[PDB]
Amino acid sequence: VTEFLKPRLVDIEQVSSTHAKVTLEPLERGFGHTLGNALRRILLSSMPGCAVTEVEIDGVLHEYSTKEGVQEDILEILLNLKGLAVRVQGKDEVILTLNKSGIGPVTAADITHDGDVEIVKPQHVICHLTDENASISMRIKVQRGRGYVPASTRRLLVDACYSPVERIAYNVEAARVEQRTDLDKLVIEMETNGTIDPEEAIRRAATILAEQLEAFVDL
Amino acid sequence: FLKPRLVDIEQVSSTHAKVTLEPLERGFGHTLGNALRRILLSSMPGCAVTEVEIDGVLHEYSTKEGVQEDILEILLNLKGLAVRVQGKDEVILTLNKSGIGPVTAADITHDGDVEIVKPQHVICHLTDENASISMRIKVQRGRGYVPASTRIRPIGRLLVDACYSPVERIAYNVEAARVEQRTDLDKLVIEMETNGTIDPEEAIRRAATILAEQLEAFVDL
Amino acid sequence: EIKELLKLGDLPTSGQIRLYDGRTGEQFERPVTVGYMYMLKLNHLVDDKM
Amino acid sequence: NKRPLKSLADMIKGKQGRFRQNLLGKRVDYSGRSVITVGPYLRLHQCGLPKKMALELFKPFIYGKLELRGLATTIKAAKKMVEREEAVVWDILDEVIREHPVLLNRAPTLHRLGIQAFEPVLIEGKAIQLHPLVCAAYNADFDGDQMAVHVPLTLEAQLEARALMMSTNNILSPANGEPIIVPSQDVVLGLYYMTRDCVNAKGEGMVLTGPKEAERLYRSGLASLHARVKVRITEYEKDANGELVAKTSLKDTTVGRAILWMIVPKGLPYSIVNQALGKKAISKMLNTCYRILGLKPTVIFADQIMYTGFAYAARSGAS
Amino acid sequence: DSSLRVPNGVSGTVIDVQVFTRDGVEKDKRA
Amino acid sequence: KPLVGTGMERAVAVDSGVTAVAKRGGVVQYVDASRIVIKVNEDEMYPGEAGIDIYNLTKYTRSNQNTCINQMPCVSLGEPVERGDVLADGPSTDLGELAL
Amino acid sequence: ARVTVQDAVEKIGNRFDLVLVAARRARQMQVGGKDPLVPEENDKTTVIALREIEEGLINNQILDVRERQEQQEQEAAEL
RNA sequence: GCAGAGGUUCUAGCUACACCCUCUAUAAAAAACUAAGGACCACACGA
Ligand SMILES: [Mg+2]
Repeated sequence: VTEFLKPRLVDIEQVSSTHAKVTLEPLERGFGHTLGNALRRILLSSMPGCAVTEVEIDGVLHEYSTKEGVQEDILEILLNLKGLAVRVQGKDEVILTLNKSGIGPVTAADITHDGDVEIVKPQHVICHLTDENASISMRIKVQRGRGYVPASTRRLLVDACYSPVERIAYNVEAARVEQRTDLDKLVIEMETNGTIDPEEAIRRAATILAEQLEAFVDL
Repeated sequence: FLKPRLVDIEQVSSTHAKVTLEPLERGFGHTLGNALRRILLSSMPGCAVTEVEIDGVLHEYSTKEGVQEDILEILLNLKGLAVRVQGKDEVILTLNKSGIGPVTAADITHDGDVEIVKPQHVICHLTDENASISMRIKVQRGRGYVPASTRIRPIGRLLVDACYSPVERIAYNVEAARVEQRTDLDKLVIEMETNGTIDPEEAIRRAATILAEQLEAFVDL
Repeated sequence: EIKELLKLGDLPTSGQIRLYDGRTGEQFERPVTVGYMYMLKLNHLVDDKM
Repeated sequence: NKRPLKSLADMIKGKQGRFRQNLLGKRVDYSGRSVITVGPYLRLHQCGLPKKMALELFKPFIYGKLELRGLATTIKAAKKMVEREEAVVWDILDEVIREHPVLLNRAPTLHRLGIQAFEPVLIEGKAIQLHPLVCAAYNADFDGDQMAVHVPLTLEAQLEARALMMSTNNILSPANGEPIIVPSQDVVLGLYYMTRDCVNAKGEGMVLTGPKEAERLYRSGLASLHARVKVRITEYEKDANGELVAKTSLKDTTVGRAILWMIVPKGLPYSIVNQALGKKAISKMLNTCYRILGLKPTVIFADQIMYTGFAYAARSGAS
Repeated sequence: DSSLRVPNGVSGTVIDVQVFTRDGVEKDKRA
Repeated sequence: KPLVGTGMERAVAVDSGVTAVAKRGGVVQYVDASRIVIKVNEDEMYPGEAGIDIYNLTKYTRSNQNTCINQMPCVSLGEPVERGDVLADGPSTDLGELAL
Repeated sequence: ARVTVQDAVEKIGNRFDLVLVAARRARQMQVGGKDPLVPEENDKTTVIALREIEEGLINNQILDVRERQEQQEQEAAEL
């Protein structure tokens, strides 16, 4: 009576490394929704990840302001920063500087290493400069958070998307292995900022969920 | 992260209890509560009756003299009794009653392992002086609800729809815990309602085992 | 009279309560109307129509 | 019974006469009826259909496949096998329903779109499942409404049903250019609730990287579905000679309107999802999508918009 | 081979079988 | 029974022939799923040929629309019964109230 | 599998001759031993004919000239 | 396997929509098998 139809991977369509679509055919009735919602919440609200949380402009102190020589407002400048996918080592916090001048876009590859900090998107655009004398420089603060911490709950404060996932949507339709009941067919499409593989991110979320029930496994 | 534990099990009543899990953070509370509730309500191994044979009743819709109600209502009352077994996966319950008086589940000639958790559950009322009903109740374990029309011999055998579901109402509440020194910790209390055939602690533990094993489809231990 | 009858029990006088999703598990905003209405079952069963 | 007895002219004239009863429109084989069911999980190119109905309608096809595969030597043995509903018969049945359209047909076929083709999806049950979008085209309710299913037999019949009668091929009603598969009753309510705004809602004010971040905030529950927040969108326009150019800007909007942006195809502009999105707005949206993107993107967009409307109407709890 | 058969699809259990036989012809064992 | 109704369900059930109303009051000497025996009271019975009332409830019977006309007893042994009272819950009937 | 025949009708701008040509193609595939040029994906003849038309290599002119050539080598078979 | 008969079963089985083998005036070594009929008027109800 304790036996269950454990799912087996059948075809995982590997979209470009920032996107994936993982599905399971067998599973159980009503278990598709359970697993889909559990994974979605568990990796969308609590995941160990690194993201920007606080930015300081050397020449700007108030948000309702803008530097000369940049066509993007600092409101939009922080918008690019919050999407900057960054992976860090055992250090829980590091300050990232972006001392750069001259005419041209400020790609994420121009961020100073400041150790072994890795940027998975060197070509990511942060801001554009159009004046030779114009210089942009800011300090970036990142921490290994455990979910999403909006700026409304707390110097320029930028929304911190610590979790590496960008979008989760599970669709549960019917799959009949052999000729049984209409068992759930969980298909999960996932998009990740790039710090970890979407498959690796789902595996990490499942490890977290099972590791949450270590004492509940009947020894 | 933090590990929930069986901090408390408030057995408020004989049927339904109030289990408590203490250490949980943002999301975990609601996620784990909803997952546990869905696992419990979906697939919990019950021991509901599935097959009844009456001594002298040919089919499901006939009626024997001396019984208050129809045989169909007798079968539907039999489906309502809560019975749990320990050793045998399959057990046959013999009910022999005579004389005027309601036929409660207490008079079932139970075996060593099988025992009725609600002896007051009435099945039928005998009315005539020389009225005797002798039924052989077949009770087997199972998971979920399977009707008698979607399964798999003598004409005298009566099939009652199987109702293998010990739990009937699972409600969970996520509220802040009372840890020694910490914030953003919530406790999950589950107000699970059972017919009495399952222990709430073992029910929660088995549901969690099912959930954990379902996660092993792509994750090693 | 109906409002007073709801107030007699623990149920709210508004007649509609917050419901949590069966799958997602988070409550529906704009609490929905629930109640025990007497609804029949007509003899136009699908079994006859195939 | 003291009634006029039918003559040699009473059977050539009138409703019951040979012409209008047996020549103009005549009863047909390979036909079945049942009440209809919503089944929102379907796509409008397909419909649900009971196993018994697929077994009975496609009996000659099942017999042919059994003879071809040698499961039954003779039609007679194969017919007995179909009666036994042996498991091998269901696997054979799934092969003859892969790309075999059936003509869903409501009884009062007032106009051309009354009968449409569908790829049957084998469902367990006894009620035909009709796609929610095509209910408006069928003028079909879910209150005991029954519609017949006809099975095209020849390659010409199935092929022309697929090419013409498919609900994917019937988006604009013959009466007028306006779309006929427009979100009608419930999905439109879900979209309308989605595309609104509180003047003070949870998670209002912060700037969002894109629709993905809007979905992340809504699902996590830390931002209301409809809160006025500025988002960054990659709006695609085909102002070039068929090439789609990308325009990125911070358009003030709500979270709910940002959710729909990932649903709409690339070509559509953002000005069409930035309103309350009532029935007329959605009709205009679908018409613009058909006139710009084409047919297949319009079909995919209609399916996705139906999915999101139903899902967020369920999440809305609009009691 | 004209025996009465249950229609396809419908099922259930027989509750009673009543037989009416005209006078003159001998009734079978079940009658 | 319907939780919300009109109060005419009892009137419709009693007036219709689906239920087994008690022509004479008394006490239920013997009740069975197929028969109900009513012991008529001394002040409600005729001097001659009164005896006691016997009600043979109709068991599962084929109906015009292929439904079951089932009558289940609504009383137990020794329950007093007055004149014009409901005794058997016919089809779609509960406690003498029309329960469709 | 296929859902719509739009690109096919931009390939064949009739919406009616398309049915005729794909029906002839399906007839060739079923009655004859003709091998579909696009490899099937567990697809029926009536939809693989539309797949063939979609790639543009099969229409009325190519089908007609192909069957004409087959008839030509049918006369030439006996020399 | 196209006009008939026979065969091991079970009266009869020759493609009758129909299932195996033989030949053109002769009957048996052989297992899976079998049947080809059926209107109108009224009532009520559903969309
Ligand atoms: Mg209707």
